[PDB]
Amino acid sequence: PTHDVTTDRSQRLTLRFVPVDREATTYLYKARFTLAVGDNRVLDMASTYF
Amino acid sequence: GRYVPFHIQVPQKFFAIKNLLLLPGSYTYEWNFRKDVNMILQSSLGNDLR
Amino acid sequence: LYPIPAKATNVPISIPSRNWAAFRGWSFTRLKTKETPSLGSGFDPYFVYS
Amino acid sequence: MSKEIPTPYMWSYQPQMGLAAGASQDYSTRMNWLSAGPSMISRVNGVRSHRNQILLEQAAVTSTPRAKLNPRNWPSTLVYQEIPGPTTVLLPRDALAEVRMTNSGVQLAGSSIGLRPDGRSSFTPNQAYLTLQSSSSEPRSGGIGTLQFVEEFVPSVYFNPFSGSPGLYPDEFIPNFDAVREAVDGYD
Amino acid sequence: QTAVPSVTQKKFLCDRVMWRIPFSSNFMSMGALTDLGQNMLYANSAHALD
Amino acid sequence: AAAAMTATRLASSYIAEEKLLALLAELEALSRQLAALTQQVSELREQ
Amino acid sequence: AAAAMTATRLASSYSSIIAEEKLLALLAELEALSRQLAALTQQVSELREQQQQQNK
Repeated sequence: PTHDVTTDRSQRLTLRFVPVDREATTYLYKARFTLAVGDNRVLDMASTYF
Repeated sequence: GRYVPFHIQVPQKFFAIKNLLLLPGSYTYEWNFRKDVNMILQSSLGNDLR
Repeated sequence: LYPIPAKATNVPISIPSRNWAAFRGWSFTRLKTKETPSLGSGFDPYFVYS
Repeated sequence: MSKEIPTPYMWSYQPQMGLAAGASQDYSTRMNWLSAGPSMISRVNGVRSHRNQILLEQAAVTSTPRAKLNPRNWPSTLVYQEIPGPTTVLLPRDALAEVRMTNSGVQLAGSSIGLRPDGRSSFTPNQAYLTLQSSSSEPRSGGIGTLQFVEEFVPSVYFNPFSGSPGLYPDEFIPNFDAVREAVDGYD
Repeated sequence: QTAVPSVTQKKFLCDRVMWRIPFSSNFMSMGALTDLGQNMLYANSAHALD
Repeated sequence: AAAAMTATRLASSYIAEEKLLALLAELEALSRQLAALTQQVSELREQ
Repeated sequence: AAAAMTATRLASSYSSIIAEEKLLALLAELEALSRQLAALTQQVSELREQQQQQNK
């Protein structure tokens, strides 16, 4: 297929989100991200390894 | 040997978002890891690791 | 997990009244206690197995 | 030989399957007239005769007439269908213009209906409207919800309850009855 | 030719399996929602198993 | 610093009801064997 | 800081008898059972010595 299986607007392929904060307790390590899928993009949740 | 730097991946296992299809937006994905040595390391002999 | 003491032979269990609206079956197996942490809390200072 | 003022049969809701599960006399709300004189009893009956009179009017006004009460499956014409309006999409890009622009060297950055009126981009005065159907392909027919259960299943007054033709006894008033098999079932 | 009287002792051994007791009439799995998972006795009343 | 923060985890880590029923079960199993001792003695009398 | 926090997290950190007469009563029967088991063994043993002496 040629018409509408891929885009041309020079967009990334494999994003990477740094943690927005962290705790690092004695026996925990909480990390909060701001995972933000932009408009005109339906990401997934299966391909989101840490 | 001891003193082994690591670069593990740790995929996502929770059933509700294991293969969710995330529409565009801005989310706050965050998680809580376990720093306990006895739990995240498997020994063979079974020795207490902690 | 229903505990069974040392050298005990029977495990009497019970459930008070409930609806079994869409029950689907059972499954069971006995686990040695030192090989089972208490996930109901955070890190527990008795799990010494590895 | 019933009293002419029977207690209404309340229907209990089985939320999962979506059908009513049996019935039983209203044994919660009752007036303990056993210590009243003959004068108050005449008023108590007037109250209970007033209740049964309402439930007969409410059932006629609201509930859907049917051959057998508590059917095992409702047709797709009697279950409340959620029908939302068609959705419209303002298509962001243009397929042809972006192809022609890209092939020339420029690098960009940032059967329902093919409506094409004339975010946006400066190199094309073209926009596309996509009007889609937003409702299910087929209507649902499994079981009634809750806002409809309270409408199709107002309590039923039973006059002279068990009188003649045991085949005409309302067996729906049994929690573990089975309509299709016409027999009470259960492993217990 | 100089054997001795003996007594056998059979014993089986399986691991990695969890015993299963399905909740159907014939124990087969002809569907996800069992045959007894829509039986009018279980679906419309509250019992209490032991 | 790790030596200090790890030893904290290191230092952190550290009725007879069903006993009776277990013993009672064993006696009942044993008692059945003593019951089977009857036919052994009876068969002795023959021949 | 490590010290103060340590506490909220650590915070909230984690005998029967049976009637003596019944056990004494049960222990009595086992004593009687042992005596009769011992008594039977003597007769069986004495029975065997009888037969082997007959062979002699």
